[PDB]
Amino acid sequence: IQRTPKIQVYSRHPPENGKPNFLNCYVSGFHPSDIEVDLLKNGEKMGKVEHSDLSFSKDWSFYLLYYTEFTPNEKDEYACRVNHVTLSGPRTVKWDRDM
Amino acid sequence: GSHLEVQGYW
Amino acid sequence: GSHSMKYFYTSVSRPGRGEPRFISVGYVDDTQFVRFDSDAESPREEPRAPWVEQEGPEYWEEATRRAKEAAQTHRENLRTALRYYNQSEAGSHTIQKMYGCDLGPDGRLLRGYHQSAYDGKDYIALNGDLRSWTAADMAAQNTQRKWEGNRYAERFRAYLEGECLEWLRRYLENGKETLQRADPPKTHVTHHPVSDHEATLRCWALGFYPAEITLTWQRDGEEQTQDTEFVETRPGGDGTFQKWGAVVVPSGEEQRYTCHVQHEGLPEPLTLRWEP
Repeated sequence: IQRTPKIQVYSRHPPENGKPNFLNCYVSGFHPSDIEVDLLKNGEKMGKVEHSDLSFSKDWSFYLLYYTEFTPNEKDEYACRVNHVTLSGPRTVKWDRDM
Repeated sequence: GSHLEVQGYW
Repeated sequence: GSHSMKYFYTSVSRPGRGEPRFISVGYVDDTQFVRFDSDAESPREEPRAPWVEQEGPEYWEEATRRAKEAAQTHRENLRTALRYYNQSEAGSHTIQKMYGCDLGPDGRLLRGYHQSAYDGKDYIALNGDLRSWTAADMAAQNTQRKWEGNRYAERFRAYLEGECLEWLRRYLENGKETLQRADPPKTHVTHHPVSDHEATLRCWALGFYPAEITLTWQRDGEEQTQDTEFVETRPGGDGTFQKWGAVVVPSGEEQRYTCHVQHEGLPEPLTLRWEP
Protein backbone atom coordinates (compact mmCIF):
# COMPACT_ATOMS: atom_id res chain seq x y z
CA ILE A 1 0.00 0.00 0.00
CA GLN A 2 2.50 2.64 1.18
CA ARG A 3 1.40 5.82 2.96
CA THR A 4 3.49 9.00 3.12
CA PRO A 5 4.33 10.32 6.58
CA LYS A 6 2.90 13.56 7.91
CA ILE A 7 5.36 15.54 9.99
CA GLN A 8 4.95 18.13 12.72
CA VAL A 9 7.95 19.76 14.40
CA TYR A 10 7.09 21.77 17.50
CA SER A 11 7.96 22.64 21.10
CA ARG A 12 6.31 21.19 24.20
CA HIS A 13 5.77 24.68 25.64
CA PRO A 14 5.36 28.07 23.94
CA PRO A 15 8.95 29.07 23.11
CA GLU A 16 10.83 31.85 24.87
CA ASN A 17 14.40 32.57 23.74
CA GLY A 18 16.88 31.31 26.34
CA LYS A 19 14.27 29.23 28.18
CA PRO A 20 14.83 25.44 28.29
CA ASN A 21 12.14 23.53 26.42
CA PHE A 22 11.47 20.30 24.57
CA LEU A 23 11.69 19.72 20.83
CA ASN A 24 9.25 17.25 19.30
CA CYS A 25 8.93 15.71 15.87
CA TYR A 26 5.68 13.80 15.50
CA VAL A 27 5.62 11.62 12.40
CA SER A 28 2.36 9.87 11.55
CA GLY A 29 0.19 8.23 8.91
CA PHE A 30 3.02 6.23 7.31
CA HIS A 31 3.27 2.65 6.05
CA PRO A 32 5.27 0.44 6.12
CA SER A 33 6.64 1.07 9.62
CA ASP A 34 10.29 1.25 8.56
CA ILE A 35 11.35 4.87 8.88
CA GLU A 36 14.29 7.08 9.82
CA VAL A 37 13.85 10.29 11.82
CA ASP A 38 16.49 12.74 13.08
CA LEU A 39 16.39 16.04 14.95
CA LEU A 40 18.94 18.53 13.61
CA LYS A 41 20.36 21.79 14.92
CA ASN A 42 21.96 24.01 12.30
CA GLY A 43 21.89 21.07 9.90
CA GLU A 44 23.65 18.65 12.25
CA LYS A 45 22.13 15.74 14.16
CA MET A 46 21.54 16.65 17.81
CA GLY A 47 23.31 14.80 20.60
CA LYS A 48 20.63 12.78 22.35
CA VAL A 49 17.45 12.08 20.41
CA GLU A 50 15.04 9.40 21.61
CA HIS A 51 11.61 8.24 20.47
CA SER A 52 8.36 6.63 21.58
CA ASP A 53 7.45 2.99 20.99
CA LEU A 54 5.84 2.27 17.62
CA SER A 55 2.05 2.44 17.80
CA PHE A 56 -0.81 3.05 15.37
CA SER A 57 -4.16 4.76 14.86
CA LYS A 58 -7.63 3.58 13.88
CA ASP A 59 -6.81 3.49 10.16
CA TRP A 60 -3.73 1.36 10.89
CA SER A 61 -1.36 4.26 10.14
CA PHE A 62 1.68 4.28 12.42
CA TYR A 63 2.91 7.19 14.52
CA LEU A 64 6.13 7.94 16.37
CA LEU A 65 7.35 10.85 18.45
CA TYR A 66 11.05 11.74 18.32
CA TYR A 67 12.24 14.24 20.90
CA THR A 68 15.12 15.99 22.62
CA GLU A 69 15.71 18.93 24.95
CA PHE A 70 16.28 22.32 23.34
CA THR A 71 16.58 25.97 24.31
CA PRO A 72 15.24 28.15 21.47
CA ASN A 73 17.06 31.28 20.30
CA GLU A 74 17.01 33.71 17.37
CA LYS A 75 20.20 32.58 15.63
CA ASP A 76 19.86 28.79 15.64
CA GLU A 77 17.78 26.66 13.28
CA TYR A 78 16.11 23.44 14.44
CA ALA A 79 14.62 20.82 12.12
CA CYS A 80 13.28 17.30 11.73
CA ARG A 81 14.55 15.09 8.91
CA VAL A 82 12.62 12.05 7.75
CA ASN A 83 13.47 9.23 5.36
CA HIS A 84 10.82 6.75 4.24
CA VAL A 85 10.31 4.48 1.21
CA THR A 86 7.55 6.82 0.00
CA LEU A 87 9.87 9.85 0.03
CA SER A 88 12.23 10.46 -2.89
CA GLY A 89 15.00 11.93 -0.77
CA PRO A 90 14.95 12.96 2.89
CA ARG A 91 12.27 15.47 3.79
CA THR A 92 13.34 18.23 6.17
CA VAL A 93 10.84 20.35 8.08
CA LYS A 94 12.22 23.37 9.93
CA TRP A 95 10.90 24.22 13.38
CA ASP A 96 8.78 27.36 13.18
CA ARG A 97 7.82 29.02 16.45
CA ASP A 98 4.53 30.05 14.79
CA MET A 99 3.46 26.39 14.39
CA GLY B 1 -2.69 -10.05 33.69
CA SER B 2 -4.26 -7.69 31.17
CA HIS B 3 -2.60 -9.37 28.18
CA LEU B 4 -5.05 -11.53 26.23
CA GLU B 5 -4.44 -15.18 27.12
CA VAL B 6 -6.45 -16.55 24.19
CA GLN B 7 -4.46 -16.79 20.96
CA GLY B 8 -6.23 -16.14 17.66
CA TYR B 9 -4.47 -17.99 14.85
CA TRP B 10 -5.22 -17.00 11.27
CA GLY C 1 -17.07 8.55 33.16
CA SER C 2 -16.17 5.99 30.50
CA HIS C 3 -12.70 4.46 30.23
CA SER C 4 -10.74 2.18 27.92
CA MET C 5 -7.91 -0.32 27.94
CA LYS C 6 -6.30 -1.23 24.63
CA TYR C 7 -3.29 -3.17 23.41
CA PHE C 8 -1.56 -2.46 20.10
CA TYR C 9 0.62 -5.23 18.68
CA THR C 10 2.78 -4.76 15.60
CA SER C 11 4.80 -7.55 13.97
CA VAL C 12 7.11 -6.96 11.01
CA SER C 13 8.96 -9.72 9.20
CA ARG C 14 12.48 -9.00 8.01
CA PRO C 15 13.79 -11.77 5.71
CA GLY C 16 17.52 -12.34 6.09
CA ARG C 17 17.51 -10.72 9.54
CA GLY C 18 16.02 -13.43 11.75
CA GLU C 19 12.64 -13.49 13.47
CA PRO C 20 9.95 -10.84 12.92
CA ARG C 21 10.10 -7.84 15.25
CA PHE C 22 7.22 -7.70 17.73
CA ILE C 23 6.18 -4.55 19.57
CA SER C 24 3.34 -4.30 22.08
CA VAL C 25 2.10 -1.13 23.73
CA GLY C 26 -0.70 -0.91 26.27
CA TYR C 27 -2.89 2.11 26.97
CA VAL C 28 -5.45 3.10 29.55
CA ASP C 29 -7.40 5.84 27.81
CA ASP C 30 -4.70 8.05 26.26
CA THR C 31 -1.97 7.02 28.70
CA GLN C 32 0.62 4.39 27.75
CA PHE C 33 1.45 2.14 30.69
CA VAL C 34 3.52 -0.74 29.27
CA ARG C 35 5.77 -1.68 26.36
CA PHE C 36 7.38 -4.85 25.08
CA ASP C 37 9.86 -4.85 22.19
CA SER C 38 11.42 -8.09 20.96
CA ASP C 39 14.48 -6.06 19.86
CA ALA C 40 15.04 -4.59 23.33
CA GLU C 41 18.37 -5.64 24.85
CA SER C 42 16.50 -7.84 27.34
CA PRO C 43 12.93 -8.23 26.01
CA ARG C 44 10.42 -7.99 28.85
CA GLU C 45 7.22 -6.11 29.59
CA GLU C 46 8.32 -2.72 30.97
CA PRO C 47 6.41 -0.09 32.96
CA ARG C 48 5.76 3.25 31.28
CA ALA C 49 3.54 4.70 33.99
CA PRO C 50 4.21 5.09 37.74
CA TRP C 51 0.86 3.58 38.71
CA VAL C 52 1.96 0.23 37.25
CA GLU C 53 5.66 0.25 38.16
CA GLN C 54 4.50 -0.82 41.60
CA GLU C 55 3.21 -4.21 40.42
CA GLY C 56 5.08 -7.14 41.95
CA PRO C 57 7.22 -9.70 40.06
CA GLU C 58 4.17 -11.87 39.25
CA TYR C 59 2.81 -9.14 36.99
CA TRP C 60 6.01 -8.68 34.99
CA GLU C 61 6.74 -12.38 34.64
CA GLU C 62 3.22 -13.10 33.43
CA ALA C 63 2.99 -10.06 31.13
CA THR C 64 6.36 -10.97 29.64
CA ARG C 65 5.12 -14.53 29.07
CA ARG C 66 1.96 -13.29 27.37
CA ALA C 67 3.80 -10.76 25.20
CA LYS C 68 6.19 -13.49 24.03
CA GLU C 69 3.28 -15.85 23.33
CA ALA C 70 1.56 -13.07 21.36
CA ALA C 71 4.75 -12.58 19.33
CA GLN C 72 4.78 -16.34 18.61
CA THR C 73 1.16 -16.20 17.48
CA HIS C 74 2.05 -13.30 15.20
CA ARG C 75 4.95 -15.23 13.65
CA GLU C 76 2.61 -18.16 13.01
CA ASN C 77 0.06 -15.77 11.49
CA LEU C 78 2.68 -14.20 9.22
CA ARG C 79 3.58 -17.67 7.90
CA THR C 80 -0.11 -18.48 7.44
CA ALA C 81 -0.60 -15.21 5.55
CA LEU C 82 2.26 -16.09 3.21
CA ARG C 83 0.25 -19.23 2.45
CA TYR C 84 -3.14 -17.52 2.08
CA TYR C 85 -1.82 -14.80 -0.24
CA ASN C 86 0.76 -16.96 -2.04
CA GLN C 87 3.63 -14.66 -1.05
CA SER C 88 7.39 -15.16 -0.90
CA GLU C 89 9.27 -15.47 2.37
CA ALA C 90 11.80 -13.04 0.92
CA GLY C 91 9.40 -10.11 1.15
CA SER C 92 8.67 -8.13 4.32
CA HIS C 93 5.12 -8.13 5.74
CA THR C 94 3.25 -6.50 8.63
CA ILE C 95 0.50 -7.51 11.02
CA GLN C 96 -1.21 -4.97 13.24
CA LYS C 97 -3.65 -6.00 15.95
CA MET C 98 -5.58 -3.84 18.38
CA TYR C 99 -7.89 -5.17 21.05
CA GLY C 100 -9.45 -3.99 24.27
CA CYS C 101 -12.47 -2.99 26.33
CA ASP C 102 -14.48 0.07 27.35
CA LEU C 103 -15.65 0.22 30.96
CA GLY C 104 -18.94 2.10 31.21
CA PRO C 105 -19.94 4.37 34.12
CA ASP C 106 -22.24 1.60 35.38
CA GLY C 107 -19.19 -0.66 35.62
CA ARG C 108 -20.14 -3.06 32.84
CA LEU C 109 -18.68 -3.64 29.38
CA LEU C 110 -19.57 -0.73 27.10
CA ARG C 111 -17.68 -1.83 23.99
CA GLY C 112 -15.18 -4.45 22.86
CA TYR C 113 -12.42 -4.32 20.24
CA HIS C 114 -10.50 -7.00 18.36
CA GLN C 115 -9.29 -6.07 14.90
CA SER C 116 -6.29 -6.64 12.68
CA ALA C 117 -4.73 -5.49 9.42
CA TYR C 118 -2.27 -7.27 7.16
CA ASP C 119 0.19 -5.07 5.26
CA GLY C 120 -1.74 -1.97 6.31
CA LYS C 121 -5.17 -3.12 5.14
CA ASP C 122 -8.11 -4.47 7.13
CA TYR C 123 -7.81 -8.22 7.63
CA ILE C 124 -10.40 -9.24 10.20
CA ALA C 125 -12.43 -7.48 12.88
CA LEU C 126 -14.92 -8.31 15.63
CA ASN C 127 -18.34 -6.83 14.85
CA GLY C 128 -20.45 -4.61 17.10
CA ASP C 129 -22.48 -7.63 18.22
CA LEU C 130 -19.31 -9.06 19.79
CA ARG C 131 -20.29 -12.39 18.21
CA SER C 132 -19.46 -12.18 14.50
CA TRP C 133 -16.44 -11.20 12.40
CA THR C 134 -16.03 -9.01 9.34
CA ALA C 135 -13.44 -10.54 7.01
CA ALA C 136 -12.01 -7.98 4.58
CA ASP C 137 -11.13 -10.50 1.88
CA MET C 138 -11.16 -14.15 0.84
CA ALA C 139 -7.97 -14.85 2.77
CA ALA C 140 -9.51 -13.56 6.00
CA GLN C 141 -12.53 -15.79 5.39
CA ASN C 142 -10.34 -18.81 6.13
CA THR C 143 -9.59 -17.23 9.50
CA GLN C 144 -13.27 -16.45 10.01
CA ARG C 145 -14.22 -20.08 9.46
CA LYS C 146 -11.47 -21.26 11.81
CA TRP C 147 -12.61 -18.87 14.53
CA GLU C 148 -16.25 -19.88 14.14
CA GLY C 149 -15.06 -23.47 14.48
CA ASN C 150 -13.13 -22.92 17.72
CA ARG C 151 -15.48 -20.44 19.42
CA TYR C 152 -12.85 -17.68 19.38
CA ALA C 153 -15.42 -14.87 19.66
CA GLU C 154 -16.97 -16.41 22.80
CA ARG C 155 -13.62 -16.96 24.53
CA PHE C 156 -12.53 -13.43 23.70
CA ARG C 157 -15.82 -12.18 25.13
CA ALA C 158 -14.93 -14.05 28.31
CA TYR C 159 -11.70 -12.05 28.39
CA LEU C 160 -13.54 -8.77 27.75
CA GLU C 161 -15.99 -9.31 30.60
CA GLY C 162 -13.34 -10.98 32.74
CA GLU C 163 -9.72 -9.87 33.09
CA CYS C 164 -9.97 -6.90 30.71
CA LEU C 165 -12.54 -5.07 32.82
CA GLU C 166 -10.97 -6.21 36.10
CA TRP C 167 -7.55 -4.90 35.18
CA LEU C 168 -8.99 -1.71 33.71
CA ARG C 169 -10.71 -1.08 37.07
CA ARG C 170 -7.57 -1.93 38.96
CA TYR C 171 -5.42 0.48 36.92
CA LEU C 172 -8.05 3.21 37.23
CA GLU C 173 -7.96 2.81 41.01
CA ASN C 174 -4.17 2.53 41.34
CA GLY C 175 -3.64 5.66 39.24
CA LYS C 176 -6.81 7.68 39.83
CA GLU C 177 -4.98 10.95 40.49
CA THR C 178 -3.53 10.88 36.97
CA LEU C 179 -6.00 8.74 35.00
CA GLN C 180 -9.28 10.19 36.30
CA ARG C 181 -8.15 13.82 36.14
CA ALA C 182 -8.94 15.96 33.10
CA ASP C 183 -6.42 18.74 32.48
CA PRO C 184 -7.89 21.64 30.47
CA PRO C 185 -5.94 23.21 27.62
CA LYS C 186 -4.02 26.43 27.99
CA THR C 187 -5.27 28.40 25.00
CA HIS C 188 -4.44 31.51 23.04
CA VAL C 189 -4.74 33.23 19.66
CA THR C 190 -1.80 34.43 17.59
CA HIS C 191 -1.77 36.62 14.49
CA HIS C 192 0.62 36.20 11.55
CA PRO C 193 0.46 38.46 8.47
CA VAL C 194 0.38 36.58 5.15
CA SER C 195 0.58 39.74 3.07
CA ASP C 196 -0.42 43.39 3.33
CA HIS C 197 -4.00 42.26 2.70
CA GLU C 198 -4.41 38.96 4.57
CA ALA C 199 -3.40 37.46 7.91
CA THR C 200 -3.48 34.11 9.69
CA LEU C 201 -5.28 33.70 13.00
CA ARG C 202 -4.02 30.65 14.87
CA CYS C 203 -5.88 29.23 17.86
CA TRP C 204 -3.68 27.16 20.16
CA ALA C 205 -4.64 24.54 22.73
CA LEU C 206 -1.76 23.11 24.76
CA GLY C 207 -1.11 20.81 27.71
CA PHE C 208 -4.53 19.14 27.65
CA TYR C 209 -5.64 15.63 28.62
CA PRO C 210 -7.34 13.48 27.46
CA ALA C 211 -6.64 13.89 23.73
CA GLU C 212 -10.26 14.42 22.68
CA ILE C 213 -10.90 18.08 21.90
CA THR C 214 -12.89 20.28 19.53
CA LEU C 215 -11.34 23.39 17.99
CA THR C 216 -13.22 25.52 15.47
CA TRP C 217 -13.32 28.99 13.94
CA GLN C 218 -16.35 31.21 13.46
CA ARG C 219 -16.91 34.51 11.65
CA ASP C 220 -19.69 36.63 13.13
CA GLY C 221 -20.83 33.50 14.98
CA GLU C 222 -21.07 31.41 11.81
CA GLU C 223 -19.01 28.24 11.42
CA GLN C 224 -15.99 28.65 9.11
CA THR C 225 -14.32 25.93 7.04
CA GLN C 226 -13.13 27.87 4.00
CA ASP C 227 -9.43 28.77 4.34
CA THR C 228 -8.98 26.89 7.62
CA GLU C 229 -6.28 24.43 8.66
CA PHE C 230 -6.52 22.10 11.64
CA VAL C 231 -3.42 20.07 12.47
CA GLU C 232 -3.63 16.54 13.85
CA THR C 233 -3.76 16.43 17.66
CA ARG C 234 -0.16 15.86 18.75
CA PRO C 235 1.63 14.65 21.90
CA GLY C 236 3.45 17.13 24.14
CA GLY C 237 5.96 14.47 25.13
CA ASP C 238 4.91 14.67 28.78
CA GLY C 239 1.58 12.86 28.61
CA THR C 240 -0.36 15.91 27.44
CA PHE C 241 -1.67 16.81 23.98
CA GLN C 242 -1.71 19.85 21.68
CA LYS C 243 -3.67 21.17 18.73
CA TRP C 244 -4.03 24.35 16.73
CA GLY C 245 -6.48 25.60 14.13
CA ALA C 246 -5.80 28.51 11.80
CA VAL C 247 -7.83 30.63 9.41
CA VAL C 248 -6.68 33.13 6.80
CA VAL C 249 -8.72 36.32 7.03
CA PRO C 250 -8.89 39.70 5.28
CA SER C 251 -6.85 42.32 7.12
CA GLY C 252 -9.25 44.43 9.17
CA GLU C 253 -11.78 41.68 9.81
CA GLU C 254 -9.86 39.94 12.62
CA GLN C 255 -12.25 41.08 15.38
CA ARG C 256 -15.17 39.26 13.79
CA TYR C 257 -13.46 35.88 14.20
CA THR C 258 -13.76 33.69 17.29
CA CYS C 259 -12.08 30.42 18.20
CA HIS C 260 -14.22 27.85 20.00
CA VAL C 261 -12.70 25.15 22.19
CA GLN C 262 -14.44 22.18 23.82
CA HIS C 263 -12.67 19.87 26.27
CA GLU C 264 -13.60 17.63 29.22
CA GLY C 265 -11.29 19.64 31.48
CA LEU C 266 -13.11 22.92 30.83
CA PRO C 267 -16.02 23.96 33.10
CA GLU C 268 -17.44 25.88 30.16
CA PRO C 269 -16.60 25.88 26.44
CA LEU C 270 -14.20 28.67 25.42
CA THR C 271 -14.78 31.63 23.13
CA LEU C 272 -11.44 33.25 22.29
CA ARG C 273 -10.40 36.23 20.19
CA TRP C 274 -7.14 37.71 19.02
CA GLU C 275 -6.00 39.92 21.90
CA PRO C 276 -3.31 42.19 20.45
